[PDB]
Amino acid sequence: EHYIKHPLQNRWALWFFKNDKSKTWQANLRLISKFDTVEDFWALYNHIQLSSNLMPGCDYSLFKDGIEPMWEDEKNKRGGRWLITLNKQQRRSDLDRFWLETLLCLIGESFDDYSDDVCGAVVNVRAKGDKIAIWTTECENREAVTHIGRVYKERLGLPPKIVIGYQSHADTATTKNRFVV
Amino acid sequence: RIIYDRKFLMECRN
Ligand SMILES: C[n+]1cn([C@@H]2O[C@H](COP(=O)(O)OP(=O)(O)OP(=O)(O)O)[C@@H](O)[C@H]2O)c2cc(N)[nH]c(=O)c21
Repeated sequence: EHYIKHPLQNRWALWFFKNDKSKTWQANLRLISKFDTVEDFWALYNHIQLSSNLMPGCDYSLFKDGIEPMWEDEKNKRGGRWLITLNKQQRRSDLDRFWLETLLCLIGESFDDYSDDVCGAVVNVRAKGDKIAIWTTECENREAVTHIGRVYKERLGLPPKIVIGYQSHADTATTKNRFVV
Repeated sequence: RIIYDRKFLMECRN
């Protein structure tokens, strides 16, 4: 305890996406690093670019080790995402703050029992508008999905005027909201 | 079940 790192409930992997139209979507997805302690998280976060600084067309994804940050994964294919859409003003005011909060919600296991329903999260840096999402494992788990949206919204400090939607990945890959908070 | 407070995790950043 004067010398032991603070362990996380999960080992997490940080992924980076840079668009290269000559490659398949999946091939553009590169593992940055894995970590399983609070100290090791900050070490990685402190040395990497803020999302607000990435070239447009890039993502970060943070996923539980063993879960690939893509629809296709077993843990993702029946799942969906809580989506925060940001406008261009929010890149400045909210993107990096919201992304770090989302990271801390994941590594700290902030959704009680339903943190096991969390797969990971992704930040899309886009010229038309940035997005942050939390991916959950099963769009049919009404109580899980719904408790996660609620706590997450509180964590981001979004006002009651803002409404966020949950979309299944089935729909996204073929988008309507299954739930809002 | 290992849970961490936002305030605890922030205190660790340096
Ligand atoms: C999360 N995702 C994105 N994509 C590809 O990326 C395209 C762009 O998706 P995405 O990065 O999530 O969002 P964007 O703002 O860039 O584009 P959009 O207009 O589709 O919302 C999408 O249509 C797919 O062709 C994927 C392709 C896959 N085979 N598996 C994915 O999980 C996956």
